[PDB]
Amino acid sequence: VNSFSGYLKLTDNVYIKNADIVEEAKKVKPTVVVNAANVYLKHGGGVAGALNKATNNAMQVESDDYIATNGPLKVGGSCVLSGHNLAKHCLHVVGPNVNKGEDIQLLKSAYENFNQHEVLLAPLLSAGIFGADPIHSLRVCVDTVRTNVYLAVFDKNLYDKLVSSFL
Ligand SMILES: O=C(NCc1c(C(=O)O)[nH]c2ccccc12)c1ccc2[nH]cnc2c1
Repeated sequence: VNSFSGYLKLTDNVYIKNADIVEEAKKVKPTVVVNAANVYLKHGGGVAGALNKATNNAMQVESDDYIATNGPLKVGGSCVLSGHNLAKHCLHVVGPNVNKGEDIQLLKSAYENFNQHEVLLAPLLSAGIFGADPIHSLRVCVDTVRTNVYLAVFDKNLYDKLVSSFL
């Protein structure tokens, strides 16, 4: 038993809700919140900009130190950093950005990072400003992640299309 509320159960291990991941993160304090990161951990917009703002820019400060030490992530890769006031940990995961021409097949590799964590609150990778089809992203998520994933979908209209079209 865990503290996530109001989710619709899609599969054995995947759950979905219409929620603001920032507000869901502040209420659950999950062990892991997933950020929709880029390779530079520059948290300017989308989910990353929203999570970072909610940390009063502490996520960005920590991220800049991480990059200065380690260099950029790989597309499809991840790193674990602090969750600040939102979670114990933040798993920064880089899905491919279609608006940069990145190979969509890397979306499966990105979701594989979730399997290193028993339970996660997460957005749909490569959705939103990353330019992928969220329905495709949901299918890859379901077919790749084996751990328990609670997907927060900000847009109510999108949440309805994802549910109604889910196979
Ligand atoms: O961009 C936001 N959500 C869209 C999105 C999804 C999704 O919802 O499936 N997946 C993504 C992956 C990368 C980038 C963006 C997305 C977002 C979320 C909460 C906010 N709170 C204030 N602004 C906000 C913006």
